[PDB]
Amino acid sequence: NNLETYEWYNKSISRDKAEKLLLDTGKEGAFMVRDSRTPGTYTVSVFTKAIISENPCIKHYHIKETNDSPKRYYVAEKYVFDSIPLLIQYHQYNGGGLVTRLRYPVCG
Repeated sequence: NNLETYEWYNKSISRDKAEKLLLDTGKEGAFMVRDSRTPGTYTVSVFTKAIISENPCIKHYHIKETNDSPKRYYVAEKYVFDSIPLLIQYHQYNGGGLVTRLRYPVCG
């Protein structure tokens, strides 16, 4: 379930690389993900060209897990899903409440 198939998912990735890798794209709301640990939560690298100080903008959103039914993973005590793709899917549309949610998943 490494979602190693989502334009946004990035395995073995690090918060440091996803920014650089995401920055390479230059998308507004670029979205990426990186596996972590714990209950099995995944990381989400979201970046959107916009940072007078240091642009573009790349944020790392981790998918928290909450033994639900399924409502397990989530990033903001907002909406917890049974997987990053879904959790990403909802962030790819719903519009979450971050830089710009899954505006555009980015993978390296």
